[PDB]
Amino acid sequence: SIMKILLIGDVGVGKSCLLVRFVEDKFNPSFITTIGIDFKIKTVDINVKLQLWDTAGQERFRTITTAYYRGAMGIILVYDVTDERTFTNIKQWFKTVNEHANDEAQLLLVGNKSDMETRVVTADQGEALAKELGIPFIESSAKNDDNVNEIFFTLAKLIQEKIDSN
Amino acid sequence: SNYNQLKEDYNTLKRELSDRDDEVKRLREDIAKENELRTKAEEEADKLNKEVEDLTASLFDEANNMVADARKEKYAIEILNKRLTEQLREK
Amino acid sequence: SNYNQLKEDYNTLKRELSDRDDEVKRLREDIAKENELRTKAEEEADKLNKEVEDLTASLFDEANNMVADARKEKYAIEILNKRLTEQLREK
Ligand SMILES: Nc1nc2c(ncn2[C@@H]2O[C@H](COP(=O)(O)OP(=O)(O)O)[C@@H](O)[C@H]2O)c(=O)[nH]1
Repeated sequence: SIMKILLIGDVGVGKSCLLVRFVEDKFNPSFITTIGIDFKIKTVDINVKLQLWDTAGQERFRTITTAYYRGAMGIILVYDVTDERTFTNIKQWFKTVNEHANDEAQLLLVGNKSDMETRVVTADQGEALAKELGIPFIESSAKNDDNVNEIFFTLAKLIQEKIDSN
Repeated sequence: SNYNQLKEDYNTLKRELSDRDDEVKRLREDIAKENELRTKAEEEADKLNKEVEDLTASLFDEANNMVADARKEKYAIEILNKRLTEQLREK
Repeated sequence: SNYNQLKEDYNTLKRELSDRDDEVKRLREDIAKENELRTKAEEEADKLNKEVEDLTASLFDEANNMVADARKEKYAIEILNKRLTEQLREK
């Protein structure tokens, strides 16, 4: 009973480190540095099998990486709170999303590295971005395991809720 | 030259015209063929574009799984090293 | 009368021709236009399989590279493993 999820944002944000932590498999490898993609499958109980893309977003496989946008049932738009320009680079991602994103697929914001505290963004400054865009908000630590399993659990709910509207 | 220049030019023109009218009936069918190629190529374009995630997923599945199995089998023998580095140790 | 009839039959076909020269010229644009589009649909499908061939070599070279490492170190341990069981028998 599958669902397709994908992550989105700059290098250095902490998207490897989030996926690594969400899916607790140490035996799995990391290509994200060598080739520039990774792809994982975590089954979760809601009452459903996830499938998750991650990307260094470089040019070399841009044609394929794009193919993930088209079939992706949820996108996670991710930013660093220790980094200010990552917090601003978000809308150029958002239009980038909906030009490619299949309209009815659902999105979510993410404010990461709450952990590390030379934090530029507040939580309310984060919903200041989230508000306009019509999309749910969460912030997490990838290091300390804060709200990580929620990020994914909340997103998948919204999607199961969406299926049965029609 | 003058009436034969005529009678003859008209005859030349007559065959220039039938050449030209044919090449028109022929370019029209050349286009419809070239159309069929175009549409079919844009179908391929599209088809692949869709099929690709799934295709690529399948490579990753296998790639990860290959390394997982290899990694577990190593690990399992560190566990063996451990257990007998310590079967000796206390003893 | 016939000389005149000829004169203007010439004139008629003269344009009947001129018309085809136009309808050819345009039809040759229209195909080059159609072939433009079909060139693009081939152009990208190549681009794509180029990337997919590129991934498939790379990912798979990379996995085997990592699988070598696993095995490499697994064997190194297996060596120490024997060395230790050979001391378990002495005891
Ligand atoms: N302090 C802190 N560092 C993090 C956190 N998440 C990731 N990082 C670090 O940020 C750096 C880049 O993260 P990475 O996951 O590679 O980012 P990606 O390129 O978007 O996947 C690495 O050095 C991570 O260890 C976090 O929650 N707190």
